[PDB]
Amino acid sequence: RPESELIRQSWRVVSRSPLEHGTVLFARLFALEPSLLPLFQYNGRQFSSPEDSLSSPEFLDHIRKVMLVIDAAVTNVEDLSSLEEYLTSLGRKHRAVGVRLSSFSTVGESLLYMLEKSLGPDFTPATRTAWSRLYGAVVQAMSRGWDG
Ligand code: HEM
Repeated sequence: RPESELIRQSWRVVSRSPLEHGTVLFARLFALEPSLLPLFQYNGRQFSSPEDSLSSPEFLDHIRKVMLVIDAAVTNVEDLSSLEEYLTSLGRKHRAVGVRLSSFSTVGESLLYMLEKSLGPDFTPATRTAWSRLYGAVVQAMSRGWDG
């Protein structure tokens, strides 16, 4: 594909400092949907403010986990059906922790925001479109974990 290379090339810049970049993604995420903050429950406690999450080693570990699943999608960009069962089960996990499937649309916007801000003029509309397709396929797979 042409899109496959556009994804690989755009990811390279970001994939080298995944915590820095996933930090932008999650900052944006809570700026858009602060009601996601309480779903990150470590040691029984609730983060009061978005900046509280950034001091949590467990939260930051989660950023790294997210960037690793995205990296798996990129690796597998030419065929994502091989991640389907992994992703379905990832979906069920998130259903279990209280995430509503609709919140994954905000996550997608947050990803696109992060890529836009890292790539600047290199985030062409074809790059956006390609990422939107890839993320969309990921969430389709995950959505099976919420009962189809
Ligand atoms: C609204 C967005 C999200 C919320 C509120 C959320 C919350 C959580 C929570 C509470 C856990 C369990 C605690 C932990 O391991 O940190 C978890 C695990 C995880 N999340 Fe997320 N998450 C979100 C989005 C994502 C996305 C977009 C990905 C990947 C693309 C992701 C990947 C993971 C992985 C890999 C784990 C470990 C799952 C396991 O135990 O096997 N999460 N998430």
